[PDB]
Amino acid sequence: MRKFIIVKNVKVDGINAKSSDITVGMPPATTFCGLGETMSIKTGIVVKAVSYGSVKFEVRGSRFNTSVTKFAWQDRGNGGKANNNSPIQPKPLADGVFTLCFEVEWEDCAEVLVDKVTNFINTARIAGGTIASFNKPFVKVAKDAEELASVKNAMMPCYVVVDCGVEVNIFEDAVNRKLQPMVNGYKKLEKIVDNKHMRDKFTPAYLATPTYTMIGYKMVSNVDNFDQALWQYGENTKVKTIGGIY
Amino acid sequence: TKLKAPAVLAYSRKINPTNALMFAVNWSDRDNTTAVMVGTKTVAGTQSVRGNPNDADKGNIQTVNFANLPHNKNTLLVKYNVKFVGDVFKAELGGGEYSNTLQTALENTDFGTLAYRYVYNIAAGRTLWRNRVGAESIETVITVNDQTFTFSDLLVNEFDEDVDVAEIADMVAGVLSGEGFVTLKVEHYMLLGEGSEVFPSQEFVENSKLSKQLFDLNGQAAMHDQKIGNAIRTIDTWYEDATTPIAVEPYGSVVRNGVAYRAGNKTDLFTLMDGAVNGKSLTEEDQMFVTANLIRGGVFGG
Amino acid sequence: TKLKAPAVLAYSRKINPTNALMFAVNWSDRDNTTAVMVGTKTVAGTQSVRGNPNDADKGNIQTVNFANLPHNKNTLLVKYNVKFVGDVFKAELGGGEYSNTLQTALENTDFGTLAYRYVYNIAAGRTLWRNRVGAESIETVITVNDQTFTFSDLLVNEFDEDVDVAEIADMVAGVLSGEGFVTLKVEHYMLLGEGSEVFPSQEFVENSKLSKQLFDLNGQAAMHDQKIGNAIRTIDTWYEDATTPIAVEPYGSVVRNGVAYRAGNKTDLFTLMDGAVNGKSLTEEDQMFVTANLIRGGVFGG
Amino acid sequence: IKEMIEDFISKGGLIFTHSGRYTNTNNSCFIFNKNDIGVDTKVDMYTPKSAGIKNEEGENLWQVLNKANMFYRIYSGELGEELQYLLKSCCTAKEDVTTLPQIYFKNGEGYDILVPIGNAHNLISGTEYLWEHKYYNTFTQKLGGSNPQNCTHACNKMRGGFKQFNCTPPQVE
DNA sequence: AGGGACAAAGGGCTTTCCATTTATT
Repeated sequence: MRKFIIVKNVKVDGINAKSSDITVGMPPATTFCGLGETMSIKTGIVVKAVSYGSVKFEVRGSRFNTSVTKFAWQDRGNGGKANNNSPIQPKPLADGVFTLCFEVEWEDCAEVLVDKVTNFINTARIAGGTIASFNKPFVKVAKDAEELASVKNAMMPCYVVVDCGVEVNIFEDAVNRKLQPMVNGYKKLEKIVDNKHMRDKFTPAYLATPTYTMIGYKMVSNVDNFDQALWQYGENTKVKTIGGIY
Repeated sequence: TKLKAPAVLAYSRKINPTNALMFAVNWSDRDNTTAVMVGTKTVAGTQSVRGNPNDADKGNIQTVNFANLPHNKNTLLVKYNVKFVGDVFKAELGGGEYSNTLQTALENTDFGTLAYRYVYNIAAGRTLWRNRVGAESIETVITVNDQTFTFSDLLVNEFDEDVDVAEIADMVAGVLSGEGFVTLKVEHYMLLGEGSEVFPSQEFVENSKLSKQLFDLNGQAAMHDQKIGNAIRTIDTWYEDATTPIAVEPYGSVVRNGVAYRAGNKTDLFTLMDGAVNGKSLTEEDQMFVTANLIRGGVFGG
Repeated sequence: TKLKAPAVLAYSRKINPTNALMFAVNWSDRDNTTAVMVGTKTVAGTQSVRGNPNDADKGNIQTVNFANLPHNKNTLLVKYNVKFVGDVFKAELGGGEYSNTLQTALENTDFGTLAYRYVYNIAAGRTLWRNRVGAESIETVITVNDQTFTFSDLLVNEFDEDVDVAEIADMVAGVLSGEGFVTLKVEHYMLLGEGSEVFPSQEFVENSKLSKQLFDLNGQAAMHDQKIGNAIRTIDTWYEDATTPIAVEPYGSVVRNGVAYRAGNKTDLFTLMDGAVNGKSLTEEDQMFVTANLIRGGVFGG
Repeated sequence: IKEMIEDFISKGGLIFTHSGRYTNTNNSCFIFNKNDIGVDTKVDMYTPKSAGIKNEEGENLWQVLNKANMFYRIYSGELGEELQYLLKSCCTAKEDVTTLPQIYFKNGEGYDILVPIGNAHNLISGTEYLWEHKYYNTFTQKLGGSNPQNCTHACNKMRGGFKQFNCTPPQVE
């Protein structure tokens, strides 16, 4: 029996929006499925799926030009040049209010699960941001598709992300079908042989490149089956929808 | 010993502020929290730039943004949160032994002074910078762990002792020494006048329409969070020929003025952090400076 | 010797006026304030250009804005507030080596002569610029820190000597010679006549359906705040062949006449500022010219 | 074009289709892929200080090598082995990990630390396609700073900046 | 037993190369 926990109106401030070199905007789904794995390591709750909405989102800067963050001198041997500003490398920022929904199995009491979620939300960061204000989570139980509608409509103000699939490539599909991409996995290229600069020293390392797909932002109360609004790992270094391609 | 630094060290940010908001209220009734929206005006002036005296008879048309208080209210309200997170000695990258021999050599510092100055920068209203200048009477309200405090007037420049700040400082220093977090919600009330000008943060943008752009969330004026985090880290009074407190930087650099104070005389971070590892005993102030840099965080390349 | 100015220098405003408001009251009843709202009318006159004499028979149609006093009231009321901020020598952008050695050369200037004229431009009624023409009697009321002063008739082109302007100038010069701020509240009453025309500030618009758009705050006729501040600093009578006062500006240029009075004859700000740093002795009358430019603000960088 | 090929190989002279100089300038990590080169795949090239040589028209090696699919024409070997061997000796691997993001990923019963790097074909194809096909929801961003002569020849030749997709979602009123 | 030589690793300063094609709402 599956259980759901829903956090509403999570204010995140200072999200670095550069998901890839050609996409600047919402953070992709891989961030939100990495967040569930982070919760599984830190707390102990096993999470197999994650859905997410977007109440508000705004990339700071003007319309066609994003703003640049200032840089400070943070390197050994930069004493001579320290009085002058800095070299500047690109990274944009964005501000938004999100809604999160997990899919856990707990098989225990429901009055300690909310406390275990709340002990984690005060610590973690949503894509390098700062969590300012969030509502208290609540536990939802669904059995079949008729009882699943409850957990779907629970989070009413929302804009969930559903899969759409690629026809030939992202450029022609974006021009013709009017869709905007999202990275949903990475393809590895060459193994790093010297692991004295990694942060694990034991895990094998690979150089990788992003691989894209196309998405659609949809009203959550206008989705037939809720399983097309979920995301999970599984495939070769890739994430995918539970309910297939919408 | 004779051990050298790794290529990259990385420490997270232990002091997390949020972006503040701006409201217009009254000194009597502080409940009508009306938002302060950002407008757009066009202004006709003269050029008057250095040199180019040939073009000193023409005018230049400039489009800017502005944010003023309405003529019915005379009080500015600033709201934000500040979170202090402990465990300041755990490394993110390049840990090894370099971090352990520094942790065991910096476990006898003075966290009380650092916590007191970190709270007193919030308490004195140093996070305002143009909003503080011109205001008649400021009033700060701090809500930490269902114990509400209120301050009246402090001196920004000098760290004067008082019994109100010491309780919150002792609460913060217990978090920064052990493990855990503490969040405090800060509100600032400023008495300016009917129809005065408030000052949000200005963008580093290349827009072709506006000469000046202000930061806003859904139209309402606001300040950047990384802008606000600079005032908390203004505790550095231990550099050579110290006159005014500066921000905590590894080289002690103020690029706005164009000078670097701490760098160039074997007093910066990358000399003291090697001397502390290699057995040399430090003074009470440059033991605090390194720890203040760790609380600030950052990466450190080779 | 011969130190160059830094590439980034910036000076903030030291005089902060607010955007004025217009009301309609009677002359013998100073409390029945009503708003002067802005309306729109359509006019059907003829057209005439210094070209196209062939089209001197087609009446063009224009859509303009207007604002007038009602027919039961005959006195226009203008309300605003002026703030004077001290510490006029501290640079925002740019550090020392230049501003610090300019402060020690501009230390002994005559702040009384500047602070007399800055208040005399408010007391005489130069801050109106079109409502002054065609007025039987003007009356200005200035309120500062629970003290009220009333001025009836003052010459505008001549800086006369009296006993009540000097009571405010000694307060303003104390702020401008030190630190702090002071607030003046100014109300102007002019007796124009019933049904007369009032003159707000126009607005810069791009290809609007209106041929003339006036400034408005919630539908009430107002004046621009940077238009108010231009009348205050019209104190400059020290250029070559001086006849009438002009605004304080680094080239002394007015865009209406199309001429720069101070530029082109080694008399402008940037030539005078560089000479005073290097050790040359300034004249007793242009020391107040350079000091008035730091109160105005701007960009002085290479 | 042998007189320009030997001049480029007398310099540093690397040819890649996947690098990390598009993320951080201080990277110097270059990857050439064998399974991705096709009939329209455009590659990039790096030398110190972006030093080049003209061909009495105003074109360097990068402007020649991308026009009319010349890189595949030397690469497939239809211009002989005189230039194909020199082209194959040009594109080598250069592996660096500093100043790059390192994230974990969940593989089958274990984790995998991996480093995302940039794609050279995607940037150039994206800018040169969206402009001609009139797509006006983009971010124009130039990289390299005041001296773009430090990252790539493609940085230097087109200073107008690459185009990035806007991915701002709609919001609840 | 200890200054002096033998040669390295950081570090300031000084070059150095180097060029597009702007609409969008």
